[PDB]
This record gives sequence, C-alpha cells and structure tokens, in this order.
Amino acid sequence: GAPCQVVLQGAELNGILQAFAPLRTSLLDSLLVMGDRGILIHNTIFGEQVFLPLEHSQFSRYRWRGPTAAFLSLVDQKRSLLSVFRANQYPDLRRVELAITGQAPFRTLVQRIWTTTSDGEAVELASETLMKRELTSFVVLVPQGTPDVQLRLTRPQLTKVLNATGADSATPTTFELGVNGKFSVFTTSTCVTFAAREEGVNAKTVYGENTHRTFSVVVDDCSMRAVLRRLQVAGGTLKFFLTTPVPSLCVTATGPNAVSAVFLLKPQK
Amino acid sequence: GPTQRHTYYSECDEFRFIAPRVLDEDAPPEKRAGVHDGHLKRAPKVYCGGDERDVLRVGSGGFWPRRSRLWGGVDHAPAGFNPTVTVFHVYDILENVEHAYGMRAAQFHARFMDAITPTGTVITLLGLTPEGHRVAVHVYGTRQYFYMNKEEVDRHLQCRAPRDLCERMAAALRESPGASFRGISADHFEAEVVERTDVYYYETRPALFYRVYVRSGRVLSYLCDNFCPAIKKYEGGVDATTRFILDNPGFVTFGWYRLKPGRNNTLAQPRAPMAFGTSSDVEFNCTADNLAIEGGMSDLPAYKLMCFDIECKAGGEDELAFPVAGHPEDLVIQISCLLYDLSTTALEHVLLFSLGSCDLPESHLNELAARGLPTPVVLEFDSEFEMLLAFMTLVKQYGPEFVTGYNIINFDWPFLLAKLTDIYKVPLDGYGRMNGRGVFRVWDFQKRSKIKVNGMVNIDMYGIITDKIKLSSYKLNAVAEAVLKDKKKDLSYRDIPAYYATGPAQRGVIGEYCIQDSLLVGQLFFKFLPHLELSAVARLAGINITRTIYDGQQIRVFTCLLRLADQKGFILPDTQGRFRGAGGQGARVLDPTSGFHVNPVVVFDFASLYPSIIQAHNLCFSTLSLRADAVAHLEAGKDYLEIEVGGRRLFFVKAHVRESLLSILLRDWLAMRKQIRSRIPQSSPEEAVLLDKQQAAIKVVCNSVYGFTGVQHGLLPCLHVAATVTTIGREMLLATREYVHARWAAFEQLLADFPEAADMRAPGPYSMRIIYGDTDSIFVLCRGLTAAGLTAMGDKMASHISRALFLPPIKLECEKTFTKLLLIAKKKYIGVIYGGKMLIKGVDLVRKNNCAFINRTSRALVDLLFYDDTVSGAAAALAERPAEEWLARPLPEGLQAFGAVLVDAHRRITDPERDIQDFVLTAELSRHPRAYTNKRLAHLTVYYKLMARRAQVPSIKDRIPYVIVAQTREVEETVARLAALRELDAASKPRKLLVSELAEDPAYAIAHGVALNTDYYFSHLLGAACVTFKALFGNNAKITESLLKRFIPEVWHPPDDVAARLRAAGFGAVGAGATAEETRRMLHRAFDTLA
DNA sequence: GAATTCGAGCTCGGTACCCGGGGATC
DNA sequence: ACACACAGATCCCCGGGTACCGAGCTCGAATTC
Ligand SMILES: [Mg+2]
Repeated sequence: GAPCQVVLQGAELNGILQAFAPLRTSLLDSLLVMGDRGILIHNTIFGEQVFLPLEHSQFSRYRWRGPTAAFLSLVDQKRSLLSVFRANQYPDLRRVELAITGQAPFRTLVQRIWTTTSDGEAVELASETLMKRELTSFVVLVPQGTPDVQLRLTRPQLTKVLNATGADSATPTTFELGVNGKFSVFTTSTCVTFAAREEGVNAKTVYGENTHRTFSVVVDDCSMRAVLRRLQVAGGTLKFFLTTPVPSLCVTATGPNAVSAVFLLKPQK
Repeated sequence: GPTQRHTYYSECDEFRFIAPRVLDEDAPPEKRAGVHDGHLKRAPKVYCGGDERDVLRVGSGGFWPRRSRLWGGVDHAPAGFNPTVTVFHVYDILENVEHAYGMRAAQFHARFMDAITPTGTVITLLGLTPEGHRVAVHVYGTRQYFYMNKEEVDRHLQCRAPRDLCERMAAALRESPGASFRGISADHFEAEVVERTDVYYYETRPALFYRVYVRSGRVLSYLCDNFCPAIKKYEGGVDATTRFILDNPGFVTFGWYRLKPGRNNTLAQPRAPMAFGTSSDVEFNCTADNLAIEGGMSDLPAYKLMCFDIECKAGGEDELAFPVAGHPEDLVIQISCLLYDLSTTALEHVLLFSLGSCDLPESHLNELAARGLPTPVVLEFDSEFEMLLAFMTLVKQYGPEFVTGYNIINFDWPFLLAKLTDIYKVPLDGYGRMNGRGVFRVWDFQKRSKIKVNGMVNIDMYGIITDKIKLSSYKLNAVAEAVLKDKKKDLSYRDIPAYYATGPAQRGVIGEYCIQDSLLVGQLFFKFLPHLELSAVARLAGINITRTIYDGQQIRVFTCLLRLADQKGFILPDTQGRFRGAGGQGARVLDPTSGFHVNPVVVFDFASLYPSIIQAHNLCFSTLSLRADAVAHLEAGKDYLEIEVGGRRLFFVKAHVRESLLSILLRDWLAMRKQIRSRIPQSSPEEAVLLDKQQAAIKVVCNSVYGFTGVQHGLLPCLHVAATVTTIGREMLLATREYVHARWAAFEQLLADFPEAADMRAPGPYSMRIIYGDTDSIFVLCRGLTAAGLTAMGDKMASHISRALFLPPIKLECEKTFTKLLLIAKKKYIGVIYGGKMLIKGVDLVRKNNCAFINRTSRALVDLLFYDDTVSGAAAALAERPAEEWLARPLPEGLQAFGAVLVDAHRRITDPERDIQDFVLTAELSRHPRAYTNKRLAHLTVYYKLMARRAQVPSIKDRIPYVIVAQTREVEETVARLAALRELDAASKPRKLLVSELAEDPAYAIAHGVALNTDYYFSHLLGAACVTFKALFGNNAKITESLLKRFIPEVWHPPDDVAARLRAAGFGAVGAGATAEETRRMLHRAFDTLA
C-alpha cells in the first residue's frame, strides 16, 4: 500500500469512536494535517478555533514516514474521512484503515472500512471507502507549549463557567484570578468563583498546575458558551497562554481524548 | 388601362412624414430631438448625388435599374420588343383563381375563357427567356377534383349517378351559412364515375367511385370540411398546381419549357400589354398541352437577385433601444440593396437608400472600385416613408426574381411590411410579381417565420445558412468571418445615433456599413447557390419553388405519391380533418452502453433505411390488410408477411400480387439518383455542381417519405405503415444484431466468408457486437480487427448482410470506421473517423452561454481525450469498472494530461493577468427589461448598475457582456444600494452573496477590477466537462464531477484577517509557507500543547 | 430535605432535491 | 367584386424555492440525588 499506514482495530476504534461520540457533526467539515506524531484535525466553530489531536499511540498501528500531508476532511465536500467515526453511523464497525500512497507533493489518501455481520465475518463495503488527495499548499496555525496558567474543571463546574460568562455581544466577558488562590469569571451581571489548589502534579475546589498567577483577561466575541456547548463538552481543563501579546486560552475536554478550543481575547483593559 | 388594378404605388403624392429632426442642421438643440412625425403633400423625392427626382418616377432616366415594361400601366419597353421565345424557363408557378368575367378584357380568344367561365384556376408559369426578357405563361386547363365512394354517397346522400350528386354538392355550397360561395350552377361541378381502388386497406377491393370535378380551390376546402363528415371524400385537398403537373406527364415546376403547336394548332396565346398579370416583359396564356419540357438545357437565363439589408435608428423619445415597427418614433434610416445577376454571379447594381444627406467614405468608394464592384449609388432621402417606398419600388421595379438577405423574413421584411401596412398604410398585395392582389404576407410563427411573396422566391440566408452550416453564432458578421473569413469592419448601433447625427460623412459611415453587410450576404448566396438546390427539389417533387422553401416536407412526397396513384388508378383521402390551420420494446439490447471505445467502431448505417424498408417489404396503404380473411387466398411465407405492429396483426402482401406505391416511388427516385451520380465525371465542373444539386434534391425528397406517413394527423398519414416501417426497422436492426452475433461472432467464420480478414486481425480477442443502434445506424464494435482495411471489409459485410437476410432494395453501408468513440447518450457521441476527423454527434461542445475561456478549455479537454493516445486508452480503461468504483480507485494514469488541462483552466482564471476580456457570458437579454418576473439576474444586475454607473444601454433587444467578480469587499453595500435604487421611488456574513448580485460589468472590471471569481466560472466549466465526460462514468454526473474536481490542486490558507489575529497570538505554523522542516516540529508542538 | 434532563418543538443552516423560465438574429 | 385568407410552435439547461425530508443542535416535565 502506502509507506504510511494507519489502522484502528476494534479496541482502538472503540476508543476513537467514543472520542467522536461525546457528540458531533462538528469536525466533519474539517482539516486533517497528518504526519509523524499523528493526525491533527483542526476546524473553526463560531469563528474560534478547535483542535483534536489524534496521537499515533491512540491508533492501533500508526506509521508516518515522510513530511506532513494535509487533507480536507470532506471528500467531495459530502462524505468525510471521519463521518464513519460517529456514534451510530454504521454500528458494525470492526476496523478502519488509511493508506496515503505517492510522494511528498502528491500523497493521496485512501480510507477503508470493515463491518462485521452474523457469524462474525468481516465485510469491507467497497462503497464506504473514501479517497482524498493531499493539499498542495496548506498553511495551518497552532498553539504552543506549557501554558502560563492552568486549572482543572468538571462538567458541573464548566457548565457553571459557561452559563456565567458568555452573555451575548455588548457584554464583555471577563475572566480573572485573585490572590489567596481565587478564580472568578464574571460578566456585567453574573460572577462565579472557584478556589484552585495544589495536588495536581464542594463544586468550587479545583486542583491545578500554575496555581499562583493572576490575570484580568476579557474575551471580546461571545463564543465560549456556544463553541463549548456545541462540542457537547463534558467539562475539562482550562489552560491560559498569556506570554504572546494577545493571550489565548485553551479549554480542553479532560475526559479521555480531547477536542480543545482555543480562544483569543480582548486586550486586557 | 390595366385589367387588374395594380396595388403598388405607381404614384403617391402624400405620405406620413417621419424623419429625425437631427436631419436639419439649423434646428438648435431643443428642436434637434425626436422624429418630426407628421404629414406632407409632395411627391416623395430621392436625391442621388446632386440630382433629385420623385422616388416613384419612371422617366427617361432613373437612379436604379428597371426591368418592368409596365409600371402603372403605361408601356415602358420600346416600340417593337416582341421576344418570341419558344424555349422559356419557368422558375415559379402561382395558382390563382381568375374569374373569367374578371378577365373579360384580357383580350384572349375564346378558349381560355370558355374553359373557366364562372371561375377556374389559372396556373401562371413565371419564368425568363434566353433572350433575357422576363415572361409568364398561364396554363388554364386545370381542375381540382376529388372522389367519394359510389354507394356511400348515392345511398347516404340519396342521389343518383353523379350529375345528381353534382347538384347535391352545389346545393351544399349555396344552401350555406354565408355569401362566400356565390351563384353555383351544377355544371360548375361536372362529375364522372370511376373505378379507382382505395389506396387504403387492399382488401378494400377496387371500388366504384364518383370523381366530381371542382373548378376552384376555395370551393374545395369548403367541400372538404363543410360537406358530410361521414364520408371520407377522397382527394379534395389537391392543389391546382399538382393536378397541372401530374396530369400532364413529364412537366416540372422549375426548368426549361417549350410551346408545342398541336391538336388543331392551338399554340400559346400572346398577352396584350394592357392585360399582363405580372411584372413580366412578355406574357402568354396557353393550355397545359400547348406546353412542353426539354432536357439538356440546364442554365438559368440571367435571373436577378436583390441582397437587400436595412439599418434602423430606434430613438423613440428616449431609451435608444431596439426599434419596433409599431412605434412611428422608431424608424429605418438606411437600406442597402445589391442587385446581382444569377447566371453569371455578377453584382450589377449597388443601391443605398439613406435618410438624409449621405457621403460614402472616400475609402469606401475606392474600395468598391478596387474590388471591381460597381459604383454604389447612395440615394439621399428626407423621410422614412420616402426610403421605404423607394426600396419597395425597387423590389417591384427591378423585380428581383430571388430575394435574399440575412433575417429578411425574420426582421427586415417584417419591419418594412409592418411599417408599410399600419403606419404608412401601403397595400402590399401588389408589390411582388403579380400586380394586383397576390400574396405578399409574412406569417409571424416566430423563427420559422414564413414570407410568401408571389413570384419572388424569398430565399433568406439566415434560414439557408442555419441549415447549410452548423455554427451557432449566426450573426451576419460572425457568419461572414466563419464561411468567408472576410476581414470586415463591424459597426454597433451605439454609433448609429453618434454617426447618424454627426453628419453626412458619418451617415455615409453607416451607409458604408450597410453596403458591406449586403455584399457579405451576396457573397453568401452565390457561394451556397440556394436557388439551385431548391429548384432541383421543386422540379423533382411537383411543387413550386416557393412551396419547397416554406411549406412542410410532406407536400413533396404527397404530390409525387399522387402521380403514382394517378397512374395506378388509385384514390387518396382527405384526412378526417385539419380542423383548422393557423398562421400568425425491441431496442433495449440495442442502445448506448455509455462508454469509451478505442476499438474500431464500424458504422453500418443502412442506406436510406426507411425507404429501403418501404420498398423491400412492399409497405404501403394498399398492401396493408387488417383481417386475415383478406389474405385467406394468399399463402403465407411466400405471398405475404403477417406483422403485428402493436397487436394489430397487419398483413402486407409481397410484390407479385400488389405493388406498393411507396416502393415504386422510392425505386424510381433511387434509380435516378444512381444514374446521376454515375454521370458526374463526364460533365463540366459547373454542371457537376448542377447535377450535385439534382442528386441532393433526390436524396432529400426520398428520405422524407417515412416522415410523410408516420407524422400524425397530416396529409395521408397511415400510422400502420409507419408503425411497420419503424417496427421492421427495429426488427432488421435486431436481425442484423442477431445475424452479426450469429455468423460472425467467431472470427474464423468471418475469414471463411471474407478471406481478406486474414491480415485484418488485431492482437487481442475478437468480437463483432453491436454497441449502439438508432434508426438507420448500428455501430458494430469490431473488437479485434484493425481500422485500416476495415471500411473496405465493412462494405462487403454490408453487402453480405443486405443480400443474405434482407430483401433486394435494402443495402447496408459501412460508411465509417470510428477509430475512437465515446457513446454519450441515445443520440450523443464523439467519434474520430479513421482518416482523422472529430465527428461530434450532438453534444454541442461550444456553449455560447459559457464564456470563451470555458468553451476553449473544454474543447481542448475533449481533443485531449481523443487526439492524445495514452490518454484515450485510459479513458477506455475507465469503462471496465462500475462508475462508483472509480471513486476509490485512482483513475488510470493516462488521464494525467487531462487533469493538467483543468488545473490550467482554473489557474488561468486566478492568475495575475486578471482577464482576457472575453469571459463574456452573454445575456440573450429576453425581450423586455423591467418585466423579468424572477428579477435578481446577473445581466439585470449589470443593467441596473449601468442605470447607476455611466450607462450606455441599447436595452431591449441586446445582450450584456457580463463578468462575475470574486465578492470584492465593498460590493455587498453596493448591492444594498441597488436594493434601494432597484426600488426606484417604489459582520453577519451576508449570505454568500448571490452570484447574480456579483455580475460586475466587464469594462469596469478590467479598468481597475482584479482577482476574478473562480467558483462560478470553474463550476460552469466543470458542468460542461461533466456533461460530456460523464459517459466515461456511466452518465453519473455526481461521479464525473467528483473525479474532475479532484484534478484541481486546492489550497487552504486561513483568512489573513484572522491569521493576523492569530499571529498577534503567536500561533506556530504548520504548512506551506515554504518552511518545510518546520511543519514537522510545529506539529509535534501542537500535540505537546493539546493532546 | 435539596435540583436535572433529554422531549417537544423551534429555528437553522441548509441542502439537496425539486421545482420554474430557455433558444431563434435583426 | 373579388371575399380578403390560411390553411405545425414546440420543448432543455440554468437558476430560484422550500412543498416538505431529514439531519443536526438547542432545548422545557418527566428523571435521579
Ligand atoms: Mg436584415
């Protein structure tokens, strides 16, 4: 086949069908930048950016020998190399496999499926294998490294954070940390707080890293409530990047794999 | 003392003066507008250079040529001038009813009068004499007549042996709703009894019939629809001409003639010049048997031709536009009129009618003297009526036997006739070739717009070129550039106002333009020579030339079939009614498999299939039976054929009991065509062309006959025979298919039948297998043979089949051997014939609704698929999978240089040069703007953008060159500025702005406008590409477009207006900014930040 | 002795069928 | 005094339209803490 092979056997394909399961048709109109150290599936929802890195360890067998190839997810803009990955699209999936043959400017992907039917025999549908060429020139942009502040959150907490602040445009949505280990996210009307603690090496204690740093940051467009509630995010962790001249804050889905949205803020007043 | 009043303007003293006040140059600007619409009592004046005289003036001298010896009744030709012409030509037959009291004073002797005393039909033979002189000959002795069964009227009408029936019929005319039929004596209805068998239903035994003679046509259409519907009253529609033609054996409606003295020495009778009924120089009137044909005199004795073409200014009161004839403010400004000769193709006079002082450019006068063409005569005029009358008095004075032009029946004659009939109130019933009350009308329906002028065969050229040549631009200038390639200066009618008000030099610039246009048309006419082909058909069928031009295709076959039935003592019904006429299965294994075929596809088209079937199988109306009682006394398998067409179980006997009228008809004609094509090398080249016209007429009229029968509810339809003809067509196509599969599905049996196949073997496996079939064509796909010697073997295959299965008049013919082919649809395919030629059968590869770029790249695409081998073989391999399997399997590599065209036709629209102006997407701006029900059209978007931004709009009949821009960033606001200025006193990503709201104008788009819109252009490009190349993928438009769109490298950059925000947020890059190494490490850095 | 979901029902962007006027040159 | 006549116009691709289907995703009375 290709030199560069991806395969998901049922164990790892259940572990990924669940990653796509917490629920979406978001990341179907996507972009996959595949290379060594895995597939990065990037999309923009409500303007803001969302990433879902799919590590090479997270597949059953992965090997990328060659430079990165970038595939638009929607093959002829209708199907999707991940439209198989939904919860209950074809509920007989046993294996899926990707081989991207050819050379560095013209690597072309083929995706193959395998269902099981009774007596456990495994049938490849020849009508639900997709094939997508690479992109000649993509330019994708990415976040960086160990964050400037970091804290853990849970589905009730995160619900509280989104509902608190996220009030629609004409409402400046302000995140803030206080001394004595305090977090607050407040807006023109609502103000919810949480104490963050150590041991991260009743609904308002989190256990984080970078637990010392304050900030009074503000987001300008109001998407956190709606990006995060579109991915049906069951909580997660928040990670603040403040070094760059505009901070960006990266909310992840702690539950096992991630669809992480990164958010660009109003210049701190 | 003309006998029949002449209904042309011999003289007019008053008219309705319409003329632009641009004409005056002392008329300061307020009085320098509109048309001076009015009235004047002065005889209309034409100014020619320095000279002036009445338009309507014969005089000693003229400004145009004249060929009529009367004009207004005073003789003009000189004192003597009695051109005795035994051998006259006849180019056109008129039939009209000349009520013998209405030709009392024509000063005949008493023969022609006696014949037609209350009323009769007179067939006048307009022609021309080798001496030169135009002439007309009146054949008086014709009657229409018709048959009704003997008992079916004796008993039904309850009136005995035919004279009693005769009176009954005249009673039905006179005891009737209205004065249309006047003073009918029975003796106007002389009848007889006859025995003619019924053309239909041969077990209809030869019947006793009544054949009642009916003098006039009008009395016949009343006795054909206002007499008892419950007898089919045989043969009442028949013209007077075809009775004249048939009844006299050998005659023709075009070709030389002779006046024969016989039968008590009744020579044709010379006409007194005060009794002429036409524009002819000598006339005679002569019974049918004072007349005679000759052959071997093929030459047209100096007939003339007027190639006129008009130009009009459309100013109204504002909104310069298309003119419209009903608007007295909209008016013709100049008329070019190029009086050629027809025998010697010698342009003889160049007239030019002009509204106002007009100075032809000194370049133009030199140019016309340099190409040896006569000196154009520019006539100045003062009013539109003066011009239109002057032109029309030329058409009567010159009397061009043939009239040509571009669109003259569609626009020019409709305009001039419409101006002349309601605005100026001119009777056009005399301006043809009969002085009084001929036909000069124009049936509107649309572009099959029929013009009938009597004795002026209006061979338009738009209607002729539309048939002859198969471009699809069909504007004169493009047509001349395509057939003639002459390097014309083209004008627009946005300089008609500019050039018509500038002055006499510029009005002459318009005059120069109209002369150039008519010279182009003249050159077209005398290259195609339409008169020769129509004249061939007109003397082959039996109909006059005018009729072959305008009316139907079934009257040809009908009149000849009528000659046959007249010899064979047959009758022919009048279908149970044309209740009024208005003017103004066996095939599924034999259809496209929709694939590509490099293997040589012999094409075995049957040779005039349906006539060969009609003449092989003895199909007719008179061979049919419907009960096997009618074939009780005729054996099966020798003496007949039981065919069941829909279940009807019809029985066409074979030849030796009853000959088929249609077989004998087609047989005789196919023999004449064979003889003439066996006469070509032993003629002089102009006469090889003349015989080519003759054989072309035979071919056309012989392929018509299947349409003649089959077409429902017309003249002698017999759907049973057409049903059999099509049925046998399918069953011989299937018999050929089965036989081909049967004998020659093993090569060695082929080689045992045709030894020459030894060398014609190809490497692979072998098969003859039909792959397409339709009407007269099966495309055998001789897999495993070579193309080279093939058609030599195809012709022997065709022979072997045609004699081994089919009956003798049938012949298969290996016309072609497509070395490559692409069966698109049931009537669509793109082959490449052996000698090398791109045959394209009806997938219209150039789309004028697509721009020039799209048509040029799509046709480059096709000729890549074909002409490039190592591509074409890959488009072949494309049809050895199911179309859908090509979504997951990469295409075969040979198609690479295919995608390398599309990736160009994409790149070409997004490259820096930002145009090559013609991306036109012309609008075809359906007729009347501001009444486009759907609105929101692209071309309307530019229409109102011009109505805001520097308009120049000849609005109504004109298309807009319109480009689509790539959602330039301000244009949303500008469409909302439309959405208030459309209404003319009556952030949120604003929905992907509708394409027609991005239709920015080309000129403005070029001047500054950049970065043109891919999605609409490339998408229409792929729409044409998929429309053609879906046949590779089983007509799966989805799959075709999915594969074709997979050729384009697509780029993905974020918008820089949020790349800027991210770059302010310091995102790392992973990509094709041409940091290659980086992409890997930064992607590791995505995963380190995110997981 | 204290609050929550997924259920109908709305919009929501489609979205893709599926449904409404074309050509014909001067 | 002619009666005057007049004795076939369709049907295909591109572009709007949301009848409704259906597919997603936010959603308001039965659930589980
Ligand atoms: Mg014209």
